[PDB]
Amino acid sequence: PTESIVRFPNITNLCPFGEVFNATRFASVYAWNRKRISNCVADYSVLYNSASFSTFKCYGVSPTKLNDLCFTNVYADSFVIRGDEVRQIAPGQTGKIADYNYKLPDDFTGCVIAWNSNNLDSKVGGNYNYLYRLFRKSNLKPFERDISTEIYQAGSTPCNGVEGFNCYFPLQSYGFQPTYGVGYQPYRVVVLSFELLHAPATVCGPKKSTNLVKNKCVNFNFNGLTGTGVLTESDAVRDPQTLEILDITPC
Amino acid sequence: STIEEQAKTFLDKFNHEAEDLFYQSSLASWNYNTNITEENVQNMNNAGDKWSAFLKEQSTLAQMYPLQEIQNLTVKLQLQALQQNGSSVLSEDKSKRLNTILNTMSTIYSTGKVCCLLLEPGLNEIMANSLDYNERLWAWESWRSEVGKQLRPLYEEYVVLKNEMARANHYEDYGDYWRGDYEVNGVDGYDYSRGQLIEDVEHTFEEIKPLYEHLHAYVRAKLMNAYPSYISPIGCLPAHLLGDMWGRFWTNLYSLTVPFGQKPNIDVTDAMVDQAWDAQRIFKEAEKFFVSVGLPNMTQGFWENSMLTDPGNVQKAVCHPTAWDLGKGDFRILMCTKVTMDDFLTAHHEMGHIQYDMAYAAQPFLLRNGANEGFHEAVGEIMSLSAATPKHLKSIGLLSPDFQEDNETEINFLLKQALTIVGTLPFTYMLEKWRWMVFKGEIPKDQWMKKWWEMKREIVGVVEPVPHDETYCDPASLFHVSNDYSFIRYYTRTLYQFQFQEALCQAAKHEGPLHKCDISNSTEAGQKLFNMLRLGKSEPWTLALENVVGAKNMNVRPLLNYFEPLFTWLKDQNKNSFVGWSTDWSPY
Ligand SMILES: *[C@@H]1O[C@H](CO)[C@@H](O)[C@H](O)[C@H]1NC(C)=O
Ligand SMILES: *[C@@H]1O[C@H](CO)[C@@H](O)[C@H](O)[C@H]1NC(C)=O
Ligand SMILES: *[C@@H]1O[C@H](CO)[C@@H](O)[C@H](O)[C@H]1NC(C)=O
Ligand SMILES: *[C@@H]1O[C@H](CO)[C@@H](O)[C@H](O)[C@H]1NC(C)=O
Ligand SMILES: *[C@@H]1O[C@H](CO)[C@@H](O)[C@H](O)[C@H]1NC(C)=O
Ligand SMILES: *[C@@H]1O[C@H](CO)[C@@H](O)[C@H](O)[C@H]1NC(C)=O
Ligand SMILES: *[C@@H]1O[C@H](CO)[C@@H](O)[C@H](O)[C@H]1NC(C)=O
Ligand SMILES: *[C@@H]1O[C@H](CO)[C@@H](O)[C@H](O)[C@H]1NC(C)=O
Ligand SMILES: [Zn+2]
Repeated sequence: PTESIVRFPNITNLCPFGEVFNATRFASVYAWNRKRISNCVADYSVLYNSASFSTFKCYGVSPTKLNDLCFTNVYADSFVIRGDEVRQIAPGQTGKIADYNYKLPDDFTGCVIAWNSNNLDSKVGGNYNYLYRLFRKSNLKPFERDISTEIYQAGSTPCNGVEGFNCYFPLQSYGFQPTYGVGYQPYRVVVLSFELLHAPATVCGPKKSTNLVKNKCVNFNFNGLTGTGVLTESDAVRDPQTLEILDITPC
Repeated sequence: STIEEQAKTFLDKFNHEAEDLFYQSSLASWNYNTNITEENVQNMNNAGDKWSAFLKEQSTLAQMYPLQEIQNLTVKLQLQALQQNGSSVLSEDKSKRLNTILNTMSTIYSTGKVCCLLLEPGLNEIMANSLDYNERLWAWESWRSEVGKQLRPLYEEYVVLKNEMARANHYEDYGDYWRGDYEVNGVDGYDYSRGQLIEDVEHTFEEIKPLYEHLHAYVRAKLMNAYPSYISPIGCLPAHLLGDMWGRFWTNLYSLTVPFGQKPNIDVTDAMVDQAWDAQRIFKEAEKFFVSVGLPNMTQGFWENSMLTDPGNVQKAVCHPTAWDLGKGDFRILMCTKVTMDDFLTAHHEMGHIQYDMAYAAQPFLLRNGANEGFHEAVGEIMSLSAATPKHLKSIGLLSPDFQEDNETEINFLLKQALTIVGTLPFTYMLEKWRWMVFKGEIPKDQWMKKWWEMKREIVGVVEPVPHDETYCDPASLFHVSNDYSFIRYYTRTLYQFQFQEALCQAAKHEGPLHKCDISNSTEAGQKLFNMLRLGKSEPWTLALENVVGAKNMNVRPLLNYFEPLFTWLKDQNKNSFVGWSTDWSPY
């Protein structure tokens, strides 16, 4: 353990988190919008320390450690919900939002961010542009999206696409006004999901790569996996900068 | 599928959009009340019509689901509330006639001249401060002749139409329809019946008869000193000498009958003015009280949305004190606060109403109400009882740090509060009993006034100065009778109030008399109260009553325990004077 070398792919592209967090309009919860972010270096420290977020909870990853790792892909899903339903955006929950609108798997590996947005999208007289699904035939498999507006039938007799007795319109509208309580005021939510695979990593935290050494017992850290042992040119790690396979021998 | 599931889906669809229409109508009403103008009236009326039409349509839709199939006892409650077909059973012509009768009654009562000398403040000040026999008799008889005489045939037609409408809804009478509020079915060991409320009021009134007899004898003896030649030692109090037009409360009699007139009462108006309270600090103190008990804070929008002082000269506003529950997490208070003790106590009371509204906000829309009609004022009022004590005023900096209280002031305070609390129970009981008998059909149309005055003589101990024939309709003069309002809520409110006060005072481990008791800085009392507050209307009022007092039915023993030192002093004072009255004696 004479020295320590760390090697990440060289990326100098600032990651586009402004295009997700700072957006003119957010989509309704029943049909949320998903953005894939890749080939970027993500500074998660400013995101955590912006201190304007009501809720910042990371599930399955330490909030400080995720600053410095490598991930194959990141997905960001954004919508607007009511103040009291933000607690339903978490694995294992149940309600109107979780059952029919946005269902998260139990083995979640991402961070949920939510901040109050009563200044932007709530006006006197009501803001009836934000809807949510109220009736559905069955629950939602994790990360499933439904935009159908078919008439929901509760009784035995079918109805040919007309509202009436025992036939309802599935979607119902949030009404937003500035005088509402805190529980009913709008909240903007962004969910970040980190996906890992055997494919080469693309999104990585900010760290400076150093020159590699050989034939000496040094501590190595490649793409977030750390070990110790002599690196020999050829239990075997492929460094990302030059794509050379290296053997690790205990010292 | 099964009828239960269809009912659940229908209720889930209704609660949404019911909350929305209710919020819009309530906001329109608030805008009108805080800022009166021609334009706002149209918005208020439009929103009211929209909400009413929606409610009628949803009732018609809810009529489909048969109530036998549902077996949830909460879905069934919401459906029972929603399928209230009510007055629509009447024919269109009959409904038009009934609404015309009600509007004519309200119009004739609102504008009544005995001249020029309207009811308010022209006749109230005469009836409350004249101190002259002839003037009071003239005002009393003139108001009777001008208003009650003209309401006889309208009231008769009102009786017949309302009785037929109530019989149409599978009820025996209209009085039974009123008594249907105090009725819980389907729960074993907690059930109640409408035929139980006709009793359980006679019993509790038989319990407090001696205390009222002693108070009446004391008042008559102290009142013969004035009006020397118009009152008899054995007999009844003449009707117009009770300090009010109807004699509902006896408060105005206080200036005549004080036991120890030398000792002033506790009054902190000058203490408030000296420290320059800013009409907002009063609500800060109320919030401090309710926080110290253990109940939560006030919402952030309560302080900015609500208006707590008179808007000014440019903007006119009606500001009778009111607590507003607009829904969607919106709570407000309408008050024209001034620096007086009365405003301090009423701020406590309205803050109590708001604190009651916050508790059951999680319940569905149809179940956001007090357990019955008497639970809500009583919860509002025990807060003022706790806030009026000399200990509580002493803990704040407004009362003097070194205050020594003598039992003379205890007697003054007890008598002052008793002239209002137990002075109105016989009147409420007699009025509601007469209305129940009239609706039932026991009193023929030719014997209304004879039975009314016979009951006044026998139950209340009040006799008329001049005889009234059958053309007169005295009970129709009261605001509640002519404007279609129930009156048994004021009998049960005091009983529930004193039961709750005793339970909360015993839970907070207090020693001594009940009237010096205070529940601040007591978390267990607050928790016991909050357990009952959070139920809403979901559970039967008997169970909600048991969660605090520990007894299923209402009891009058705590009311007498509150007024025990006064009762002993009254017995000592009246050991010499006559107790009781003779029906035979009449002023003429
Ligand atoms: C979004 O806007 C805020 C406000 O100007 C800014 O401070 C922030 O850097 C922007 N981007 C992100 C990712 O928050
Ligand atoms: C960055 O990494 C790539 C990997 O193929 C390499 O070709 C290149 O020389 C490195 N340096 C710069 C400045 O791009
Ligand atoms: C009250 O209503 C009038 C309508 O003529 C309006 O001009 C005024 O601004 C209102 N007062 C408020 C909003 O405080
Ligand atoms: C009645 O239905 C509600 C849901 O609507 C449920 O929470 C409750 O447990 C049901 N009551 C009983 C006794 O099962
Ligand atoms: C409403 O009217 C219908 C008419 O068919 C009647 O059957 C029903 O009992 C009424 N609802 C009541 C009395 O609650
Ligand atoms: C909530 O109540 C506590 C209890 O004293 C108080 O310290 C705090 O300031 C209150 N907060 C709000 C927002 O009212
Ligand atoms: C109560 O007040 C009366 C008033 O005269 C007084 O005589 C008496 O000493 C006081 N105390 C008791 C215990 O009666
Ligand atoms: C309640 O507690 C406060 C907290 O200091 C104290 O100032 C006050 O005197 C107490 N009052 C009573 C009646 O216990
Ligand atoms: Zn009240």
